[PDB]
Amino acid sequence: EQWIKDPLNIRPIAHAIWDPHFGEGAVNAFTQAGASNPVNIAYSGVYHWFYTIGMTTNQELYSGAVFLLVLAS
Amino acid sequence: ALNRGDKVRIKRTESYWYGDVGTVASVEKSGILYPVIVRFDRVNYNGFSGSASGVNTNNFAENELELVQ
Amino acid sequence: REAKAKVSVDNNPVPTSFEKWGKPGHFDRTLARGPKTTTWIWNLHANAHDFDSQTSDLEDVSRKIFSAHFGHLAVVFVWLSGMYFHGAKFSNYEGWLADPTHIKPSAQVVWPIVGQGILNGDVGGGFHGIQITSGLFYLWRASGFTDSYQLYCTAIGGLVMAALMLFAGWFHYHVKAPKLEWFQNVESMMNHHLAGLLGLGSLGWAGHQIHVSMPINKLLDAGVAPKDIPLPHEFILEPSKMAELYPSFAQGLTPFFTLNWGVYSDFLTFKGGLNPVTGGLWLSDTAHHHLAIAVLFIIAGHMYRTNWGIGHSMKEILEAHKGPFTGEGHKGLYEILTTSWHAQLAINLALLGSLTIIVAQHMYAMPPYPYQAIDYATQLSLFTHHMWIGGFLIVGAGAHGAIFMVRDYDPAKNVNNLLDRMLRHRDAIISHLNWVCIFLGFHSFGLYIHNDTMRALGRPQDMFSDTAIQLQPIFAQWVQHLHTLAPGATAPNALATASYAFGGETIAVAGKVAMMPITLGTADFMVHHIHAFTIHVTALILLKGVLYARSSRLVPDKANLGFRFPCDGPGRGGTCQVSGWDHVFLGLFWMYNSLSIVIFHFSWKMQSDVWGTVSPDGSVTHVTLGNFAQSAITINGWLRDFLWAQAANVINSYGSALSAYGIMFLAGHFVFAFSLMFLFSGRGYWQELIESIVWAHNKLNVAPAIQPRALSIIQGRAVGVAHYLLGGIVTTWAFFLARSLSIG
Amino acid sequence: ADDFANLTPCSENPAYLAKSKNFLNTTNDPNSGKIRAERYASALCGPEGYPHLIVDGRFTHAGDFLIPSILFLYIAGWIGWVGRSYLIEIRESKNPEMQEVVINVPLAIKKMLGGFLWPLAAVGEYTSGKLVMKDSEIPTSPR
Amino acid sequence: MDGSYAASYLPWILIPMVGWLFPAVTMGLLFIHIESEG
Amino acid sequence: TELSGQPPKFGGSTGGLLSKANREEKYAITWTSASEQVFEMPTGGAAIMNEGENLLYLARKEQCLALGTQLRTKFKPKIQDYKIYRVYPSGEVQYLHPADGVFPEKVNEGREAQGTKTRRIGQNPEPVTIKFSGKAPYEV
Amino acid sequence: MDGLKSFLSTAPVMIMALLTFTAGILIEFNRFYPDLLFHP
Amino acid sequence: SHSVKIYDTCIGCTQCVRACPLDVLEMVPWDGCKAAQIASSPRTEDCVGCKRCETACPTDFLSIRVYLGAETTRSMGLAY
Ligand code: CLA
Ligand code: CLA
Ligand code: CLA
Ligand code: CLA
Ligand SMILES: CCCCCCCCCCCCCCCC(=O)OC[C@H](COP(=O)(O)OC[C@@H](O)CO)OC(=O)CCCCCCCCCCCCCCC
Ligand SMILES: CCCCCCCCCCCCCCCC(=O)OC[C@H](COP(=O)(O)OC[C@@H](O)CO)OC(=O)CCCCCCCCCCCCCCC
Ligand SMILES: CC1=C(/C=C/C(C)=C\C=C\C(C)=C\C=C\C=C(C)\C=C\C=C(C)\C=C\C2=C(C)C(=O)CCC2(C)C)C(C)(C)CCC1
Ligand SMILES: CC1=C(/C=C/C(C)=C\C=C/C(C)=C\C=C\C=C(C)\C=C\C=C(C)\C=C\C2=C(C)CCCC2(C)C)C(C)(C)CCC1
Repeated sequence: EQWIKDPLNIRPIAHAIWDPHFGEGAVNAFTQAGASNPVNIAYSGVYHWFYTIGMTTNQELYSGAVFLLVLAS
Repeated sequence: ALNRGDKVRIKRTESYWYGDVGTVASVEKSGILYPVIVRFDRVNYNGFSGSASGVNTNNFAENELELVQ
Repeated sequence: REAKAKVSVDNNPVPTSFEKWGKPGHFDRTLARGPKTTTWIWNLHANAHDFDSQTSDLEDVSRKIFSAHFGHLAVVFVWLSGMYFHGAKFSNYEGWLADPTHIKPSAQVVWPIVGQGILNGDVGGGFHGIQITSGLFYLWRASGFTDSYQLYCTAIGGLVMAALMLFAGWFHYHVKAPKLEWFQNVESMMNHHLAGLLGLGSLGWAGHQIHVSMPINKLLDAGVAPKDIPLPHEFILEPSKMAELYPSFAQGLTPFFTLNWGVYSDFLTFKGGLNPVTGGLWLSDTAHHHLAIAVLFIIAGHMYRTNWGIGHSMKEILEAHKGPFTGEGHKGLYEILTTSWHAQLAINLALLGSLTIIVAQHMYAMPPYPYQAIDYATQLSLFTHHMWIGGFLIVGAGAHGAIFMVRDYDPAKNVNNLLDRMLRHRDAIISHLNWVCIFLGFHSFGLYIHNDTMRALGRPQDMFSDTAIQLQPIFAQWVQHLHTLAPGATAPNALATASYAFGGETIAVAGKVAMMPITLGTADFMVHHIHAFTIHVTALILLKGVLYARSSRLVPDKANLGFRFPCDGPGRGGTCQVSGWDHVFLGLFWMYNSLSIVIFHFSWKMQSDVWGTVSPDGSVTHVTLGNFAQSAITINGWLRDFLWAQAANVINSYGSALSAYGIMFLAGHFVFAFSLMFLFSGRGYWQELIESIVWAHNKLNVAPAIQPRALSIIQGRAVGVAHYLLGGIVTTWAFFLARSLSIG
Repeated sequence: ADDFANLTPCSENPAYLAKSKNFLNTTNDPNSGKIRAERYASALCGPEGYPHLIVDGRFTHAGDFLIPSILFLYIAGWIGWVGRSYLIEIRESKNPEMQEVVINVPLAIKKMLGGFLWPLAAVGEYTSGKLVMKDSEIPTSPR
Repeated sequence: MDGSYAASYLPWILIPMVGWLFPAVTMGLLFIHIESEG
Repeated sequence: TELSGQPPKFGGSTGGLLSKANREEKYAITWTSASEQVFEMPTGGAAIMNEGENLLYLARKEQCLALGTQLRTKFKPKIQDYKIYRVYPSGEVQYLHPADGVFPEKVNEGREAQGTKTRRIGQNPEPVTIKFSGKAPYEV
Repeated sequence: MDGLKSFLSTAPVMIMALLTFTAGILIEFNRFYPDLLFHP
Repeated sequence: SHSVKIYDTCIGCTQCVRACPLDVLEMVPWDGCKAAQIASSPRTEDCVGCKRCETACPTDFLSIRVYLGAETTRSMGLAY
């Protein structure tokens, strides 16, 4: 939702990091793209996909994930 | 019916000289399944790795030979 | 030519002819019948010097070996004379000698064509050529060469000597061929090689240094200029010209015979340090050293019994050495080293390669030739060159140890001697060496991996560094301290330290540093353990190849298969590379790896904590600003601050006199990648491809009578490893040369 | 008319002129750079200043590829034909293999010299000779 | 390590479980299965 | 029955039998020697065979056969009366080599023919013609 | 003698002779007429 | 174990038996060649698969063929 507000400047994030090996330097380095916690930035263009497809909220992506769980089932 | 000196082509498919030409050296008497001794000019593959040449003689049957001269 | 000696020769065993030159393969009965397959060609080169597979006569083999030795000595004489002549009529040795500190040693001029003339860069004094790193000019200045005509005369003498050695080989293989009895005089041969070759050699060289090197260099360093120095023989014609430099000469050789040696303290010194003018060892010290070494070798050349009852029988000495742990001891070793050429070759290759690596290590830190420490390119080049020579000789020692095991090992004559017991606990030896290599690899490379992971995660305090968890090499620091305290205490008469690398003054000549204290820290500890690890792995491969050449639990009849065989089939799970030759093949790669890490360590440490400039303050600014401590502890450090950084000279070398180094850089890369094809594939695929191409030639009747065969498995391996080593070593050659020639 | 609008003749390209003013001498000739700068001003250059070659097939650039192609085709046909006829004459010398390793110098030179007529002897052997061989008379592997 | 996203306590215990408990259990089960009967 | 013969004179080595000889199986080579001789051990190092009967235990059959080839190819009075057996942990002994008291190199009556195909090599059935079966071209 | 000629007529000698002869040809051609990128 | 098959193109030169390092092969009487014998593989459970019998075979492509099968202690050549 933040990425949609300014797609040309905000980098898309794939998911958050949770690694106990991390030190302060690594934490500070990976708190990026306006995130409050360590995070990896997305590099697969799935954000542009979901946006061009018409998805605009987090709840839509969530319901899609749940429905795909049901599809796998 | 083949005699010494008969240039012949090998038809054994699996043979190294299948389609090549070899000269008959001798024909052993009846009873043996492969009596026709054929010598060749091109040596085959036999020999341990790195060896010099190979074997240039083999025994076939009449049915496995096509006659030339 | 008896002279009441033990000489015994055959007056005409081999006739001289040219007909056999027209029969390629005369030495091999399997090749004399003519080629039928392409393999015939390759084997012709493989068994060329394999004299054992050509004849079962040990005498004829010894004769072939002797004449081949003479031929190789003629070849080395030809090469040395080529170097001397190229220094004579194609180098700037005189313009350099007139002013070394402002000119680059050049030689080998390039013909201006197709653009290649760009390689003749300006070296100083208007001379244009390729800067040489062999350090020939420094050696010639140490010898006292003043005029290019003398280099020409040395070249002529070397060519005459080459002709002499060639004639001697022909004469002793065709005319007077010595018998097998004459070669087996190991006591006499040893006495002579100690006294005649080594003793007399160093004695005569000490004499030449005292009469030519020392006086000329004493003047040369004082600024007398070459053209004003009298000729080397004017010092022999005029004794006052020797007494003016060394008043000890005025007393003559009377104090020598009367043991009044201290008088000679004018020219026989023990200074220890370096010459402050040029940055090399004192030639007085080198002459004194050659005198001592000559006396030592002459005294040593008297130990063994020959034709007069006095002396030591090496058989009795070897057999007299046996203990509770080793059974019958060294019994049967005399018979081995007397009836087997490969055992001798293995021992001698091992010791010679070790001596070569020792030469590299002792010349980098104790620069013996004048103005060689100033030149970083020459220093690095000589270091790595002798390093690689030693590594290859050691791998060859392993190869010939295995060859002896397969061919000349006789179990009937090795009953409970040292070799027998080694064969009887080779399992314990190899298992423990396996464990030691694993422990070192975990505890050297693994430490680097730990540092990489800790630094990457932002945890510098968890690293193995001088600033975190220190790995101080305490013992080496203690020994360096002892070296820096030796002059005056544990070395009373020695004026200075043996070398300033252990500590002392930061000796600098001209604007650059010659030799300063080399500090040792956590990164040095880690690199030394990497060295131990790689050396252990290479030695494990070679020693396992030697000890298991005859047999193993997999192949109990391996000896009957020979020294060089690809395998024994895909059975027993797979038995590829079970032979000793394949162990040499793998040990080649691991020797390359070991020596590459050694020379990379040398380059980075010298450039980082030693090499550099010095400003008129005592302060030293090193080449790459001491980045060894904080960067040589991770692999990323070696990738970035050593390989990525210092290869900038090599990649941007286009458009200058060093573009050839970029060319050869890319060429070595290509040859490594090309080797990979021979290393990763198998012969069957290539033989099938050749079958298809042979059909295609049969379509147009271009079929060669010599049937094209794919490279044999062993030959595929040999080609792959040869190209691998060539590519990698040429890559690092170009890299090192360009880098050390673009650092001032 | 306006073909190859991305390229301009080297004389009309300013980068090429600036660089050719400082072209390097190749051989001992001090004018080798000058004569190279004069010879390369003929072709088409790019924005950087180095000439581009045109293998489109037009005869305005017949020297860029057509003429070297013709020359190499002639010479390589010569080499191949002399080698093939040498091997075939070797085939009938009782010991052909050791004459394939040890080169019969007179026969080799006689084959080589008579190679300037390879493109005619080629069609001579193709029309009714030994250039192409029947497939059934060639040894093959199992399918 | 933290997380402004909701249920940030879930990775807290879920990372050791995916990294320690789950692998140890699966490897132990597969090891017992590899070496079964005899 | 009971294998007889004096063990060769040997100081020991680390290449001999392991836990397999007592857990799984072992092998034995017996041979008569015309004199006390020195031979090479298939497990490494030299040993001394006694004059008369010699019994030696080895871990693998190929080791005994290597010793047999060495006995029959490397000594002035060729040792060819050697016998190779297989010993099990229950003490059972299975005579092995030479199978019928005659070396397999030379023909001898009484031997059956096994693994003999009446057809040619290139006359094997195509795999597609025997697929979804538990057999291969060289088995049917 | 005859063996000397047979040695001088071997494969490596002949191949290196032809390669050196062609090397000389090409080197001299590019020496007297250099930088021949294309035919005018 | 490995399979060791023998075909009718056997000439009975006994070389593969001489080359075998584990006594897998035998020379049995036959009537299909001059030597009046043929190769056999009675003791296949001792075959390791070193392909020496094939290496010592003279016929144009081997008359004796070794096919590597289920591995065991004996076939893998283990002394442990
Ligand atoms: C003082 C006597 C003497 C000397 C100096 C040598 C020296 C040498 N021997 Mg020899 N040898 C000797 C006694 C001696 N040997 C005796 C008594 C025997 C019988 C047991 C042998 C049997 C023997 C064998 C079987 C072999 C040698 C070999 C060698 C050479 C190998 C080392 C090398 O390459 O170094 C560096 C090389 C040089 C410095 C080149 C110089 C060579 C010249 C011709 C010899 C020295 C000049 C001569 C003594 C005249 C000096 C007069 C004047 C200068 C004062 C070497 C030059 C090996 C060989 O041939 O290697 C090539 C070899 O195969 N030796
Ligand atoms: C004084 C040292 C010495 C001596 C005299 C010998 C002697 C011998 N060795 Mg040994 N060996 C040595 C050192 C030595 N070696 C070293 C340093 C190594 C490590 C590489 C080995 C490793 C070794 C192996 C693996 C083998 C031998 C073998 C042999 C025997 C056959 C010789 C041969 O192969 O023919 C002639 C040699 C060749 C045809 C090789 C040519 C390949 C060239 C050198 C490529 C290298 C490229 C070049 C250096 C630079 C590139 C140039 C290029 C671009 C044109 C022979 C009696 C063979 C054997 O079976 O022993 C009985 C064998 O298998 N040796
Ligand atoms: C970077 C490439 C590479 C590496 C990783 C190795 C690795 C090794 N080689 Mg090898 N080799 C290589 C290239 C390489 N080789 C090539 C190209 C060749 C062809 C010539 C050979 C041929 C060769 C031979 C002939 C021999 C070796 C030997 C060895 C072993 C040496 C013993 C040791 O150091 O202990 C162990 C060191 C390591 C395992 C390094 C990695 C350690 C990491 C940092 C720790 C990992 C942490 C943890 C376990 C990870 C857990 C993961 C998690 C998901 C569970 C070692 C495992 C020798 C040997 O067997 O030693 C006795 C030996 O004989 N090599
Ligand atoms: C294949 C899909 C997938 C992948 C690759 C990941 C990846 C990751 N997840 Mg996530 N997750 C997924 C689906 C997936 N997730 C789904 C569908 C849900 C909602 C049920 C979640 C809910 C979830 C939570 C609550 C957390 C993660 C977390 C994580 C990280 C550590 C793994 C972990 O501890 O949680 C384990 C994952 C689960 C318990 C959910 C089950 C995953 C799906 C339903 C099954 C996947 C099966 C699939 C076939 C893979 C099998 C392996 C393959 C070889 C066959 C990791 C980067 C942690 C994190 O945030 O890291 C910081 C964590 O806190 N995941
Ligand atoms: C940076 C330098 C690079 C160093 C790399 C060193 C590579 C080491 C490889 C180990 C094998 C070396 C021993 C070879 C000896 C050896 O046995 O090698 C192994 C291989 C043997 O194959 P086989 O086992 O099939 O041979 C058995 C036959 O004898 C059958 O009877 O021989 C070959 O490689 C054939 C190729 C010859 C290539 C012919 C080219 C000749 C080159 C001429 C110029 C020589 C150089 C002159 C000096 C400048
Ligand atoms: C941290 C502080 C502790 C440091 C202690 C380190 C030393 C303890 C281990 C050393 C091994 C002692 C055995 C050799 C002493 C020794 O040779 O004893 C002598 C003995 C043979 O002596 P004999 O009585 O038979 O002498 C008669 C001879 O003339 C005939 O051969 O050799 C053996 O017992 C074979 C065992 C050697 C296998 C051990 C070698 C292991 C390598 C050790 C490498 C570590 C240091 C390497 C640095 C280069
Ligand atoms: C009564 C009837 C009709 C009326 C039909 C009505 C009234 C509605 C029809 C609705 C239909 C036909 C809906 C189809 C929906 C498919 C959906 C919604 C999604 C499929 C998604 C998949 C498979 C995976 C999607 C993924 C997920 C979930 C993501 O979030 C990211 C993208 C992607 C990874 C692709 C009409 C009159 C017409 C014909 C006569 C019968
Ligand atoms: C011109 C042109 C081009 C091209 C084109 C083309 C595409 C062509 C082709 C072609 C083809 C498609 C061909 C094929 C063929 C076939 C064949 C078949 C041939 C061959 C043959 C033979 C038979 C040979 C023989 C010989 C000789 C003659 C000599 C040497 C020796 C030998 C033997 C090799 C380009 C674009 C580039 C450019 C422009 C134009």
